[PDB]
Amino acid sequence: WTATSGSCKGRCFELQEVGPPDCRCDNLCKSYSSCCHDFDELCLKTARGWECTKDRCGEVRNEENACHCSEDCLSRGDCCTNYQVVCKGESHWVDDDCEEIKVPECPAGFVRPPLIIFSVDGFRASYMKKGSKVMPNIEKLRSCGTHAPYMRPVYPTKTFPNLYTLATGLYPESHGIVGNSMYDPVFDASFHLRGREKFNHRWWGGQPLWITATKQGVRAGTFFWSVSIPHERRILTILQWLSLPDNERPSVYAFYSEQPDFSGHKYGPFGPEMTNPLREIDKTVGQLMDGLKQLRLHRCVNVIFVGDHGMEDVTCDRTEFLSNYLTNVDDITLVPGTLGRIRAKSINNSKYDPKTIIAALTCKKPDQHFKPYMKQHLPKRLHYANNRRIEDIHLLVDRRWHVARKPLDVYCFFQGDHGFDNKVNSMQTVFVGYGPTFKYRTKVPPFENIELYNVMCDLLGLKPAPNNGTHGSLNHLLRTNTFRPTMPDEVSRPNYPGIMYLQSEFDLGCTCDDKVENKLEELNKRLHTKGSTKERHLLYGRPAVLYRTSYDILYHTDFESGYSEIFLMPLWTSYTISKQAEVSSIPEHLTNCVRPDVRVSPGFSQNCLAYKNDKQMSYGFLFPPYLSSSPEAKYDAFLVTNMVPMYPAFKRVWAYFQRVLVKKYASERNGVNVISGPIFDYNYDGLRDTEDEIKQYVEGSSIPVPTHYYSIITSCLDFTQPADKCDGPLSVSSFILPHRPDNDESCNSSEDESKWVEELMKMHTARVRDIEHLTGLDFYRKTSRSYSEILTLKTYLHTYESE
Ligand SMILES: *[C@@H]1O[C@H](CO)[C@@H](O[C@@H]2O[C@H](CO)[C@@H](O[C@@H]3O[C@H](CO[C@H]4O[C@H](CO)[C@@H](O)[C@H](O[C@H]5O[C@H](CO)[C@@H](O)[C@H](O)[C@@H]5O[C@H]5O[C@H](CO)[C@@H](O)[C@H](O)[C@@H]5O)[C@@H]4O)[C@@H](O)[C@H](O[C@H]4O[C@H](CO)[C@@H](O)[C@H](O)[C@@H]4O[C@H]4O[C@H](CO)[C@@H](O)[C@H](O)[C@@H]4O)[C@@H]3O)[C@H](O)[C@H]2NC(C)=O)[C@H](O)[C@H]1NC(C)=O
Ligand SMILES: CC(=O)Nc1ccc(C(=O)CCc2ccc(C(F)(F)F)cc2)cc1N
Ligand SMILES: [Ca+2]
Ligand SMILES: [Cl-]
Ligand code: NA
Ligand SMILES: [Zn+2]
Repeated sequence: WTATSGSCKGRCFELQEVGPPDCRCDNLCKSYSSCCHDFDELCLKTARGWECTKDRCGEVRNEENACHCSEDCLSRGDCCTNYQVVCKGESHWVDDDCEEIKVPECPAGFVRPPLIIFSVDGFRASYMKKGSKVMPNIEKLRSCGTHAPYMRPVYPTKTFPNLYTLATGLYPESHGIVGNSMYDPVFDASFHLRGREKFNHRWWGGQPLWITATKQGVRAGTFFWSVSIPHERRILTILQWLSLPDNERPSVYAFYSEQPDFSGHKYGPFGPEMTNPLREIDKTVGQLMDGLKQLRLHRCVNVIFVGDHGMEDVTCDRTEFLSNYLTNVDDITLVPGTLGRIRAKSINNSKYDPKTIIAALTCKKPDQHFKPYMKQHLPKRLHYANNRRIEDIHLLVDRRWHVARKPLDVYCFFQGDHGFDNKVNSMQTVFVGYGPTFKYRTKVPPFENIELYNVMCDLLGLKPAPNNGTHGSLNHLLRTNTFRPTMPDEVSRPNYPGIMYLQSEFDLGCTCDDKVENKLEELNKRLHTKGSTKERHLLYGRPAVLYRTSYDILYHTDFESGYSEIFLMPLWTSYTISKQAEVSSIPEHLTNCVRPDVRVSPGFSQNCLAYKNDKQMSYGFLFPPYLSSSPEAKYDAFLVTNMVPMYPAFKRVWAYFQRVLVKKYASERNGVNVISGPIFDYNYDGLRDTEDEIKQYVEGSSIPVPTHYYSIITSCLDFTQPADKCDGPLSVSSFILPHRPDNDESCNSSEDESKWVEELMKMHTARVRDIEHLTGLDFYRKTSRSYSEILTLKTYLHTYESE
């Protein structure tokens, strides 16, 4: 119940929420059906529209008007935004030349430059270029401020998951808004775009920017706007708040436009109908900037123009139906559309089986436009698994397509949609920052929206709540207020074992034909085991181990490794392959060769008998024997300390990567440095497992089975310089491949590896930072580069999309 008989007089768009049943006048009272009786009359005036005209100039103040053109409007803070242009001969902001804002130029009583976040729904990245002719205000923000060619949203590329990621710096799996529709089995409650349940605070995790601000004494405008409040009124409200007394005035504000998304769904992303929505959003930007100029704030405020996600061409006829795959379609609930989430229709049905659902959905039709995954098998870059609201069964839908349960669900009302994989070009969205704290006429590389919360905190002088951004990775966007992080302290120092064991101390069940027999070369081989080639193969320093563990550094001619005595295998293996390097075979006499490592105790080694006895599990090597520098050095590659457990199906992937692709990358990139290793993430939280979280071992042994294998592949950004003699910035690409016992993910896997392996690897592209989380390692500790530049490098994702 709401006693709507109270009044909004002098309360329009009040910032503090008054508690039920007293009636509300805040900018979300509509959504709660709780506005006071006179809210429309008082707070949503429209009389005479939104623009001053010549005849209105110097008018007698009529309180009924939507905005004012009387002499008193400036001191009242309620002029129409074009008042100074029409009535006082001023220019529109957009018509002014841009002039660098070197320092904030703020009115007296302003403690800090305010931040205004101008958010646009469905604003695809390419609209910035493609629509530039009809968006002069936005184009000026873009050209004169700091801009990225695009900003990567989070998956699923839907509205609420992205706006809330922008507000919190968190992945959806951590903030809890994992889709526009959700079921939470613990609450036994459903969240929907339309309705009231979504306003319940229990859905919304983390700490959004307005709460961060408020807790730290920085006042916030109320970010959410009811759909029925026109954009002109949203802008006027912001400008009015900006005229409050110092002690009452917010420092952070948000605007939201439901365009161009609204029209994009109807007309497609480049529908001819799309020009008008773009013109109209630009007009709204113009109104804000004119309004700031009137208030003398246009060289004081930091403005962020940011989108949630893009828009793709999608029509009803491009729908896959689960009824064409599953016998038992009525026993499942599907969350449909540009992604699929499947769970049992009834928890009482004990004939429900995820394994049979997955199999019935796997590579069943030749042109199949979705792929099923258990959520833990989704690309780790999506970070889309560690939440009870995410169903175990996920369908990744091809761009341009929908999935639905049955044809009757689809009945064409639409031409655009979004939600697809966040690396898809059509899903990319926009970022521009303009103001004293942003750089002038600066283009920055694409970056992820999870990074922005940190920066918004920087812009406001706030300490960010713990989040998934990498603070300092976006320092290059900023003129001042940079955050100068220090590298994390190494927690575990390595041991550097020498030769401590005789061959006969080992009883590993391994054999090698290596007893094939010199003071010239013997001193030189001793040098290699002591680290004399380490500077060639470990180019950016040893990775730091950021947790408590026991491990050894092992040096070799061709590779260096950090060998874990706890996990019985390397945490990392580092090696450099020059452009000139030659690939060779594993010699016939060495096919099954495994060699005890006389630096490492039998008790801390793997054994070959475990692999013999495990009929599902084989092994591979982290440093590839194919890339040995010489016949003699090749023996090092067969050390038991370079061995890792691999399913035969996975070995197909790994062997092709090592035998074919590493060389190809070294040819293309002018040498590469490779760091490879295992990852254990059995609880799919994106974080390194402890020893007691491992669910699978090589049968009979304490050898833990990796859930994934990573590689970080680094070279010189200036590829005229070889990877091992690089003077400047680095270039990186990485992957986190799932360690799976089948290649069911790759529908073309019965073909030669040249037709499917690299495609798999591309899907599983990763940031170095993703690998850091998954391993507790910190990379690039010793470069000639600034730490902020290295943080940016660590957040880079190589996407393989066209331009
Ligand atoms: C992205 O960045 C984020 C933010 O930094 C990272 O997330 C953090 O990761 C930490 C490790 O997973 C995690 O720390 C745990 O916190 C537990 C207390 O959590 C509450 O308090 C915080 C602080 O205010 C709050 O933010 C939390 O909010 C979560 O839960 C509510 C629902 O109640 C949601 O509204 C919200 O969205 C969020 O959910 C998300 O996280 C939870 C896990 O916390 C998931 O379950 C969800 O799926 C969702 O993703 C909470 O309200 C604390 O209890 C934990 O302590 C256990 O483990 C430590 C190990 O040090 C040990 O000392 C203790 O013994 C303890 O174990 C006991 O409980 C076990 C579980 O029941 C039990 O098995 C044991 O036997 C013990 O009894 C732990 O410290 C931190 O909460 C989150 N923070 C957030 C905001 O998500 C994230 O890792 C980053 N991602 C990547 C890829 O880097
Ligand atoms: C069905 C429905 O309610 N759709 C809506 C969805 C969103 C909104 C908003 O007003 C969002 C405001 C906002 C701006 C910026 C951010 C930031 F900073 F994080 F980027 C976060 C939030 C309003 C409506 N009406
Ligand atoms: Ca884990
Ligand atoms: Cl959804
Ligand atoms: Na296959
Ligand atoms: Zn939409």
